Amino acid sequence: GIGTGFPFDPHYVEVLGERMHYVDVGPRDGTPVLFLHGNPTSSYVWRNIIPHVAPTHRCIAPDLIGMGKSDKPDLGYFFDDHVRFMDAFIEALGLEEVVLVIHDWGSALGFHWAKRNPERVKGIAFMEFIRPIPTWDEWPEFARETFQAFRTTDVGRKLIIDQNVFIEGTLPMGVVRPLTEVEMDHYREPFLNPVDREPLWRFPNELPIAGEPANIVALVEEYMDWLHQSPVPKLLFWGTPGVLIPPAEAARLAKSLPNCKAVDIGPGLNLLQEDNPDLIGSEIARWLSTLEI
Ligand SMILES: [Cl-]
Repeated sequence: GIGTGFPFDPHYVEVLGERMHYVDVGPRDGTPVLFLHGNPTSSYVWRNIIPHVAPTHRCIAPDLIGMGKSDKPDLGYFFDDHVRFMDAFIEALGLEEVVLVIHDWGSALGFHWAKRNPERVKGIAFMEFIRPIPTWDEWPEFARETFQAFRTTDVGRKLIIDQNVFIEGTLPMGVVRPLTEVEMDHYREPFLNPVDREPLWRFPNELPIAGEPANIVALVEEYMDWLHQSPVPKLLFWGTPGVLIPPAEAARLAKSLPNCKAVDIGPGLNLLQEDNPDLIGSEIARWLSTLEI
């Protein structure tokens, strides 16, 4: 049974006038491993991966501003807002060198930070990550109509904010196995107050699809170009059929990105951590040792 509990003491740090919650376990010395979640999750999504890494490495898993147990100010929650809070979170923890383990919008944060701080990144493990989607054809057919509807103001906000469809519908449809009721309640908990669902709606409207929004496309293109030229060790997890990363794209990146190891997790959609956490956690732990310190 994939574990449903969240046995991590809460930690908080002041970041630009707000508090961010984070997991912090494992030994204090050595290179820390920074786990970055995306939409509509929290550090909860890493709960069954962290235990594989924490014996040998510090594990830091923040909740993005507006999400999880972090503070939820009255922001637009643009990607830019997440960048500012995460930059300040990393500095507030005094993090020097890090290994990144990143997913969905957390991977946009992680790659963008790595591009700007390349000397401080000792490895990146990533999965179902944000890349430019050049045409709506390159978005999975089964979720095309709904994400197109999410990317409207009136219909999209009614779906995501008023009716909480990204939590109640999109999130379970991002996992091959059924999420249990205990798991759904952990994911529901940050968003019981409808006004707090703003990040859940802004995030899909930030996705770089068919050239829009132009500012996000540009940013993502820039860090994908950095990633293609960087020698940083890379570990890419992928599933079948995937959502953001179909198997063919994973196979292409395994050869185009330098020093990149790709791992097939089996059946998977977006939240690969919920379908095969033991493989993801085991492989991260073993790969960390191959980085050799
Ligand atoms: Cl999204």
